[PDB]
Order: sequence, then C-alpha cells, then structure tokens
Amino acid sequence: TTMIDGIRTALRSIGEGEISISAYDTSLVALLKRLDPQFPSTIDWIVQNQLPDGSWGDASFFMMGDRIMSTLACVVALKSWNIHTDKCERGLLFIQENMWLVGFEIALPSLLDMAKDLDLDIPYDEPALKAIYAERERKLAKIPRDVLHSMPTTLLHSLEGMVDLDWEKLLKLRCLDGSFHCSPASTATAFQQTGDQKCFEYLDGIVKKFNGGVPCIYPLDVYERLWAVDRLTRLGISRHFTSEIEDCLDYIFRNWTPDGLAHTKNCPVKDIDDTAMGFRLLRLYGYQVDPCVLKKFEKDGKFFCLHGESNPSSVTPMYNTYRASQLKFPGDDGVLGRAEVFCRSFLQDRRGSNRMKDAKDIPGEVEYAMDYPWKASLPRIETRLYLDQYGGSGDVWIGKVLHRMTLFCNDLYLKAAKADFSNFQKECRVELNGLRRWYLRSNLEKFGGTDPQTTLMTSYFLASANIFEANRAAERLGWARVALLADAVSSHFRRIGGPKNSTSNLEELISLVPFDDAYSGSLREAWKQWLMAWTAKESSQESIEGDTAILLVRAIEIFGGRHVLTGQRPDLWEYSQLEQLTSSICCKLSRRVLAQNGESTEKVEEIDQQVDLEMQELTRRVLQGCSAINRLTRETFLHVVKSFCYVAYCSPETIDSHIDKVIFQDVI
Amino acid sequence: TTTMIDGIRTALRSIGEGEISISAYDTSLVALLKRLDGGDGPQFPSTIDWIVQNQLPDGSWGDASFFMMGDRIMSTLACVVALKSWNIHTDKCERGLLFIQENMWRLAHEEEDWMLVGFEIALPSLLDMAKDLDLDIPYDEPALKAIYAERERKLAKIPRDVLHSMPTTLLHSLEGMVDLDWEKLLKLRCLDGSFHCSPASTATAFQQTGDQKCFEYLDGIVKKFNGGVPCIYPLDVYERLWAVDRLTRLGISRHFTSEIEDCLDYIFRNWTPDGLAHTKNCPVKDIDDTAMGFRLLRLYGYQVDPCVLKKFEKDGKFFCLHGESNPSSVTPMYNTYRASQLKFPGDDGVLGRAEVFCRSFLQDRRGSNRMKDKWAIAKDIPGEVEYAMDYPWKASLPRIETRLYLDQYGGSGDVWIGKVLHRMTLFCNDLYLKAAKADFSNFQKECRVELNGLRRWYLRSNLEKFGGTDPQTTLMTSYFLASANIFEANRAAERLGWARVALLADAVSSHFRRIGGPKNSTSNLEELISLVPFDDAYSGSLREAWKQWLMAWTAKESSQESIEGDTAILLVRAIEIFGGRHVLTGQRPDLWEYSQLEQLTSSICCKLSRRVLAQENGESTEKVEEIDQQVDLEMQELTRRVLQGCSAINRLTRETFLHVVKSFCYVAYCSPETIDSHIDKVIFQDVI
Repeated sequence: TTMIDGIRTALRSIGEGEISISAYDTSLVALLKRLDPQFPSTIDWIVQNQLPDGSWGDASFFMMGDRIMSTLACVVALKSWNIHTDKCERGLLFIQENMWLVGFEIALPSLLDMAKDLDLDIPYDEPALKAIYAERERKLAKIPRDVLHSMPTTLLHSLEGMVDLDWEKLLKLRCLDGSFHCSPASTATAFQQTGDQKCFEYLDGIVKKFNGGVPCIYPLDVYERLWAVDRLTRLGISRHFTSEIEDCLDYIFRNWTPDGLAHTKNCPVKDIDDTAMGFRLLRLYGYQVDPCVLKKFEKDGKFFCLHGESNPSSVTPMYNTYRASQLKFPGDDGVLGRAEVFCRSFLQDRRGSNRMKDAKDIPGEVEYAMDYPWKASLPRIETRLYLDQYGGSGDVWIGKVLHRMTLFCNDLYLKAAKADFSNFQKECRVELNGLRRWYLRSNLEKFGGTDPQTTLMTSYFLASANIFEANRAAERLGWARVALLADAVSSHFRRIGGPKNSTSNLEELISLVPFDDAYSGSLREAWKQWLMAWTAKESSQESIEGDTAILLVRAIEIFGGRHVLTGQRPDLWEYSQLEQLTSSICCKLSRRVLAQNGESTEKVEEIDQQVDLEMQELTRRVLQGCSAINRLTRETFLHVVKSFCYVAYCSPETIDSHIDKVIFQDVI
Repeated sequence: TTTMIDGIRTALRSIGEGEISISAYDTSLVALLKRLDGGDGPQFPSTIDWIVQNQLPDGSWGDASFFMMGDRIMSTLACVVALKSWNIHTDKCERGLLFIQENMWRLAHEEEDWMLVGFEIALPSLLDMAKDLDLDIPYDEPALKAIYAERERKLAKIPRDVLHSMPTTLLHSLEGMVDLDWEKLLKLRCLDGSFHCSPASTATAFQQTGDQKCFEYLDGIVKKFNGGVPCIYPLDVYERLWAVDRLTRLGISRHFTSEIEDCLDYIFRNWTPDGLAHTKNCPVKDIDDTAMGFRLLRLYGYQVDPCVLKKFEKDGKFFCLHGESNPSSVTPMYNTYRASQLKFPGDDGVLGRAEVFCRSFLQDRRGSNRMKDKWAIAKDIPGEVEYAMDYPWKASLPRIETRLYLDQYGGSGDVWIGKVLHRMTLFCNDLYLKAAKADFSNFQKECRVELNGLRRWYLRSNLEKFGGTDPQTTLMTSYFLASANIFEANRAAERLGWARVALLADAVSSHFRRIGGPKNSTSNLEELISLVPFDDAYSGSLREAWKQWLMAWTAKESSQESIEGDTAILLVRAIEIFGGRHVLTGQRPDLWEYSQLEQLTSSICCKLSRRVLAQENGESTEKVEEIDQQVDLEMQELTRRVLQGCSAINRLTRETFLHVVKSFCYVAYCSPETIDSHIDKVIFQDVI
C-alpha cells in the first residue's frame, strides 16, 4: 500500500520530465562565457560525476559511444577553462586507451575539431575514426542546406557540428520554448552564434531547474505522460491512479494537433511514435480521436516516423502504431487500415530475426501484440507477461547521450505491480478452491466436461482474467458459476437431443447459485430466458453461444447491481444494440470453431475477416466514453466477448499454459 | 502428544487405492502363470520373491497373529502347490507340508459363522492341484465329508445361465468352476478388468483368455506392491468410508477436517443410483458400503438420497445385495440401522422400513451369542450394537459414544474375512487408538480443571441457597451435558458459559416452585445474571437474553404450558453469545431458518416436558408412545435443518441448536442411574 501512494505522489507531481543529467550537454553549456563561466554550476556538476575509471556518462550501462563522447566533452570544458587538470587528464587516459547513437557522426567531428583547438593527446589516428568522419560528409551532403533553413527538422538537434548557417532564417524554426529541437547543446552553440534572449531563457531555466547539470533533451511533458500511462496500464495497476491518469491524459487531449504529437507540447515537428501512443491511449480511455492524423506519415504506401524526413523507421514506433491500429473503429479513415497491414508486415519480416533491436524484453512485448490481437487480449494475460518484460531500471534510451527515465522506467513500478499481482493470484487460488467445492457438492460434475476440473478451471479463469479487481469478487464468481451451469446444461442437451426430450425441471438449477436478497430473483429471470432461448433456437441451425454470452453479461450486471435506466430512449437503444452485437459476434465465432468439416482455409479466413469487422463496431460502442451507458456496463460486454473470442482463437494447450502462468506460476 | 496426530494426517493425505495385507493364497495362485512369450520362467518373478520371504516360523502361511484353520490351510497349501509346480525351494516346501498333516483335524472345529469366502469352492479346487502334483496330505478327514459335499450343494444352487447373464458375487471365486463360457462372461468383469476384484479369479481368467486388459490388472497389482498380492483390490470406497467412520467415532475427526472432506468428496463423486461397492469400479453394489456412504455423507452435510436403499429391498427384507437373497450378517445390518437414524421428514420410505427391520434383526440377534459376524471380526461387536440400540440419534451425545467406543476399537485386533485373512493397515490401526486415548485424556483432564472452577464459582456465588436440594449433582450433570456436546479444547468459553447459565435457570426455576410462581416473586431475580463473570462483549446482551427468559415465566404463568422450551432457547441464545457468532439478518432466509430453529427447539423441549410428566403419572404405555413419535418427528425436521449444508447460517449456529436439544433428549430418555455412570466413564474413568 505504501508503494501505491509512492507512485501516486510521483504522478501527481508530473511535469516537464524526470530525466538523467547528460554529461555532454552539461559541459557544452559550461563553455558559455560570462555575459560581462556563465553557469559555474554546470561545472560544479561536472567535477563530481566522474566515474572511477576516469570516465563519464551513464554508469549503469557501459556503451562505447556514450562513455567516450560524454567523457571528452567534459574534458574540453575542464581544460579549456584550465581548472581541475587532475581529473582532466585522468579521464584523458580513458579516452586514449578505449578509443576502439543519435547525431553521433555530426557532433563528434565538431568535438574533435574542438579538441584540436586545445592540446590533448588523443588517438585521432584511429581506423574507426575515418569511417564515421566519412559519414560526417555522407550526411552533411544529403542534407539540403536551403531546406534545413525552411522547415523545422530533426537536424536542428545537432547544430554543434553544423557549420556556417543563416541564423536569420533559422531562429524562425525553433521550438516554442526557444530551443533548437530541444537540445541544450544545439541551443548553446546557437547562442554562441546569436544572443537571442528567448534562446538564452531556455538554457538558464534548464540549469536552474536542475541546480547545475542539464540533460540531452528537454522538455518532454508529452512523451513522459503517454509512456507512464501505457506502462502503468500494462502493469495492471492503472485502476489505482484513475484520477491522476485521467488528469494528464486530458493534457494529451489538450495538446492534440492535426499534424500529430511530438515528444513535447512545444515542438512543432511531430513523430509517429508519440502520435500512435497518444492515439491509442486517448481512444482507449474514451476520448474522441481521429486516426487521420496518421496520414501525415504515409508517403506512397509507406509509413515513416517523421513528416518528411523519410528516415529508416525503427522497431519500437511500429509496435506502437500496430497497437494503435488495433483499436480500429469502422468509421475511421482508412489510414489506420493501411497502417495495420504495413506495421504487421514490418514486425513479421523481423520476428524470425534477432533484428528486433532498437529495453529488457522487446521481442516478448511484440510476440504478444501480434499473437493476441485486441479481440483476444485479456488484461491479466498481458499483465502477467508484462511483469516478466518490464525492464525497470534496465531500460535505457538512445539519445545524444545514454539517458534514463526516472518516472516511468522505475524499480518501484515493478515492486508495486508484482505485489498487486501476487495478491491477485492468492485471492484467485482461494477463489477457485471455494469454487471447486461449489461445483462438486452440486452433483454438477456429473454434467459437463469429461474432466470437469478442466471445464471449471477455464470457466473460472476467463472470468478472473477479465474482472480481476479486488472487490469485484461478487461478479467474478457469479460469472464463473453461471458459466458452469450453462456449460453443464448445454452438455446435457447435446447428448440427449434437446429440450424436446428434457425430462427434467432444469429451470430451477440456479438455486445452485447462493441466495442473495437482491441477486437471486433477477438471476432466475435471466436464466429462465437462456432456457427459453434453447427451445426456440432448438430445432434450427442458429447456435446458442450468442445467448450463452448474452446471459452472462446479464448476470454480471445483476451482480454488481447496476441497472440500465429504461425510460431514456437512447439508454435503451445503446443497451439493446450492444446485446445484438454480442449475440451476433459470439454466434459467428461458434461457426468458425465448427469449420475448424475442418477444411477450407479460405472459408475460415472469411469468417475471421467478418468477426473482426463486427468486433470493431462493438469496440467502438464500448469505449465511446460519451455513450449513454455506464462505463462499467460497457466493460461487461467487452469482457464477455473478449473471453469468448479468446477461447475460440486458442488451443486448449495454449489456454492453460496461460492458466498456469497467470494463476499458479507465482510472481514474487 | 500432537506428534501422533500428524502421522494419521499424513496417512490420510496419501489415501488411495488401499492399504491392505497380502494374501498368501492369491499370491502363489498368481505365480502359476507362464510367460506371455513362452520363457520357461514364471511371468511374475517377484510373486515368488515374496513367497520365500514370508514363511512364518510355525511352518505355515497366512495371518500370523490370528490363527485360523481356513487361513492357515489355504494359504499354506497354495504356497506349496506353487513351490512344487515350479520345483523350487523344495526344502522349505515340506517345512509346512508337515503343518497340514498335524493340524488337519482342526477343521471340524470351525465356527458357525467364521468361514472363508469361497471356502467350499476354491479349496476343493485346491486339492485337485494337490493331486495333479503328488502331495503327501491327509485327504480322509471327518471334516472333509461335510464340506466337500457342500461343494455340489452350492454348485447345484448356482444358476449357470445367470452366472453368465449378470455380474455376481460368485464371480469372486470362480477358480474352482467348470463350464467355461467366456464369450458371454468377460462382459461381466469390473472396470479394472478384474473378476469381482479378486486377483485369484483373474489368474484363472487369463490362462483361459489372452485378454490384455485383463492382464493389465494383474501386471499393475504386482507393480504397486512390488511383489505379492492381496485377496481383493482395490478398496478405494470401503477404505475411505471406513477410515472416516473410525476417526469420527474416536472423536479426533476434528483435527483432520480437511483430510476427511477430501476423501468424503471421493464418495460423493462416485455415488451411483444403485448404491456403493467397496470400490469405484465394481458394478455389483452392497448395503454395507451403501449405508456407510449415505450415513457419513449425510452426516457431513452432503445432499444424499436414501432411495438408493430400495435397490436392496426385496419383499420386506434387506439382505446385502440386489435380488440375491442371502444369509444376512450383523455388521451390515448394524451399519444400515445407524444410517436410518438420520432420517429427514422428506425421505423415501425405505429409511422407515430399514430401521424397523434392522431393529428386529439386531434385537433378535442381540441375546443369543449369534453376535459373531460372518464378514468381520473385532474386539467388541455387541457393545457397538448395544449402544446404537439403546441410544438413538436424539440421545447419542458425542463424548458418550466416543468414550464407550475407545474401549471397543480393536486397533490391530480387527481382522477381516475374505478368501484369506487380511487386515487394513490404514484404518484398522493401533496409532488410531494411541492418538484417540491421548486426545480424550487431555479432554477429561481439562474437564476436571473446569469443574473446580465451576465448583468454586457455584459455591462462592451463594447460588446453592436455592435450587436442587443436592447442589453437587445438579452442577455435575449440568456441566456434563455442556461438555459432552461442546467439548472442544478452545470452546471452553461456550462450555463453561452454557453450564453456568443452566445452573442459574435451574436455580431460578426451583425458587419459583417454592413461592408458587412469579405471582409471589418477592425478589429481583433479574440481576442474578451478573453472577456470571463479566466480559465486556458477553454480558449485557447476555443480560438481555436472561431478561427475556424471565419474561417467558410471567407470561406463560397464567397458563399450564411448560417453560423448558424457553429455557432451551435461553441456552442456545447464551451459547451463541459466547463464541460471538451473529446472524447477518440483512439476508432474509437466515432470519427465517433461525427463527424456525428457535420454534423447533422450544417445541421439541415442551413435548419432552410433557412426556416426562406422563412417565411420572404412569400413563398408558401407548399414550407415551404417542408423544415419543410426535417428538421424534420434529427432531428429524430439526436434524435436517442442522445438517443440510444448503441454507446459510454459520454451521456452528445450527450445531449449537442440535447440542442444546440433544442434551435435553438424553436427559429425558435416560435413567439417573445410567446418567452418571456416563459422567464417571467419560470424565473420571481415566484413560491411560
């Protein structure tokens, strides 16, 4: 409990960003001379963050580009100000011996050229040096200088290595805070070249905000929120921070642009990674968002990361787009349709290859996203897996320096999640152990599977994988119980021929569900209808699965005790229409599992193609958080259907390997 | 002390197919089976590996600690005709071949009921092997002429076409049978493939059919015992049911609640509409297992239908099997009678018929020393029945039965009569007695301790001033009733509280006789309740319960009606105040079920207070028998509601009702002479 409050106070205090200080950008800001050093606290930061091998940068992850480039950039500060020559050469040793990332081949050449303007014994004569110094010109050539001055671009992030540019038409391109694409390095060098006080103002605040020392990117108010939400959400503890999450999710909605989302509010250049993350979470949490904001990253069928700079697209952004395409609504622009296909192909061509590199388990995160589309993504399934995939402090981010995200790439995030999940597994085992008794002492295993522990186990598991909450135990057990009766009864009819020869008064049977003073009567009425559905759908070809599901949501709605006001006309329609979809969607599923007869891949792929279709209009009506039906009622429909889909799209082998991994393979 | 319990728990946790002793007869008769591939060695070399080992020093085979002719003869000779037919260890072969010669004359002294199964069917068939191989043995015995002719008498009684039409008990011992029609017979065996769960009967069946599903039973029987084989297997139902019955009556059922419930579940799953067998996979069912299963299941709060018994009714009599009208034994009729005690008013009539019939069968059998059993043999078989016969459910107080049962449990003493003598390791245990006699002694020790506290409390409270004109026995009995029922270690809170409050009521009642009623109540008998110790949670609601009891006095006073009803309600109200259980009255049927329990106890106890007045007034035996049935009926409806695990009120709340009432019943149906012989046998008659 203390931990939840820990994450809460961290989220309530959300802001510009929790980022690690970058050694390179801090010393490059140290290089700015008094307006009459200008930030002696940049230097005061520098002296202390020296690693024992005499080097700099990220300590916990050793990277060549990072330890070298961060180390020397601190050196070019200490010696060019002729102070602390003790550590200055002590780290000059590190550079010499280990001489054998973003903007690396642009900021490093201007940093050696800057190393020449001082004296510093460093192997410039490196065979590795010529290969990346050649790419200096291999890129400064494909960049059109007259285009770098016309529209804000990703290049403006590396102006320390840029030579002889028109600042008259460049200051027109900065971010809203005055920064040059949010690099303090690019703004320091832009200030050495022009004294724009709004371009200074970005810099001083960044050092004031950190009491010395400055990161490699700022601010990142959007990226951080979006990703902190997705992370808490996947970890299953999102329910604890509902006001805080909906607090900053609002912020993302406020700053939605028709051109997409950037990593910060005040960056005019947008990227697909942030837009897809934003689009998914905004739609997932019930906001009105239009996916057409994506066609800004489509150029002739292909999907890049920036609007124009057709760079090679990385792996993580395509994952995040693929996920956003999974919340496809039928009324949406086709761009989301095209996006799904492209991103699936991108990640499939790469799945069978270790070319999944960009974080702890990025292939596992991706296998899931591809093997379990939305219709079959049960939140506890994803969450159990995600505990074994979330990197914690292990995740590192590739910027100008190696940097880390304090707020959402946290170790407290895991300790909290694995706690809340263990208590779920504990509450789950006691839950079913109580269920097993209930099943047996009812002469109820005589009906059902030829191994009723298996028909019980999956029937309880589905309900708990979806309605997993602490207190919602009333509903969960109700779902499991009613499910078992329905399975039992369907089994009895299947090997007897129908209610035609129902010798018994099997209406009763609900009295196997314990009497609640508010629950029992209405549950009798719903169960009566499921029976009445059998005798009518009996001597025909329509399946009953549609009505089995419809009964379920009816009970789950009786437990948990919310009713649908029926005087209001649109309240009636939205409910009555949700039932139609669930009745229709589960009936089509039961037709696919019959064609798996077992022949015609062409025919099965037709049924799948249209179930996905009807699922979209359901997913729309369930998430559309303005609809006149209670969000919990809407979730109840989504829960039942997803579980039905889950079952219909999964081998019994895969299904209980999940059961073992979520309920029994204890975390912590 | 607690250490012994943990052994029993570990035995129960690993319950399974059965812990039974090996039969010498069945073991060698399986050695006689030749390889499936023709190898000139026996198919089961470990069946022999056992034989050489377990030859007893007296030169015989069979049960060692219990000497029986039938067992020594068949077990030895079957081992010998094995040893010679494989021509090995012929040195030991005679070291017991001698035993047959010397003790052969003890067969004319067999007991009228103690006789092996298939004795006259598998043994004459065992002599025939003692003549295909030459065997030096005394065929001419005066005991043989009567039993050898009993072979044709019984193989003239069997209907050949019916032995092949429906599975029967004859299928158990068919090794000495001719007329082999397996085409129509193999369709009659068990789900195991075994013939009525006998490995002997399956050895004969395999030479005569290469049935690999019939071998599979035999291969398994020797794997699971790594050599050697009993005379009946498996016993998954019998063992559980009986393992339960034993631990229950020994009063230590309380510790193994999870273990019992697990294997009692095994019965509920494997219940059939045709009854219970000794195993899951035997199609011919028996009343002994069926009555035990119904009784234990109903006792433990399961939904069971007694009409499963009418499958054993043939024209007013009950036998043991379906249709097959046989010499009924005593223990199966005992066990049915016990099950008949739990009749609910809604039950099928068979429980009515079962009780009355077995009542006669066990009465007509009680005097004559025909109390010997034809199936079982055990320390005290008539004592078990004497109790069950003298003390019906309404007066069978758990510590009374358990104390008495301690001196009648056989331990290792029990032996069971199959084709050979066998014993049940798990359930016919000596540790069972070792543990129970301990747990009971710790109970009486704690009972004596509480008594001194009650004695002090009674004396010092000036409460003897009025009341029963011999204080010391009013306390002693009144505490006994509470402790006989609510006896647990930790429930001392309730037990003492029950006994204490009871004393107040009796005291207040007597004062009311001496003044003529609350009309002449000069006193403030209300605040008499603060004589109970003051816990902050117990009293004051306790005061309110007491206040209501007095209110019963003044309101029923201008009438004739008894108050024993309201005094019984007052106790259960009190016992419930102790132990601190409340009735969530938000839920309606809980309120109803409680409110009706109060009615039934108040009602049953008033009738008791009217019957004991017609026994003072010496009124027509038939008039008292009118009241006894009218009480017994309500008792069933209460016993239904107390044991039905459906309607939701804490089981302890329901049991508290049964406890108060059962104590009232015991008192009204028991002589004061008999009553404290019980007090002494349970509290003061030290065990160990």
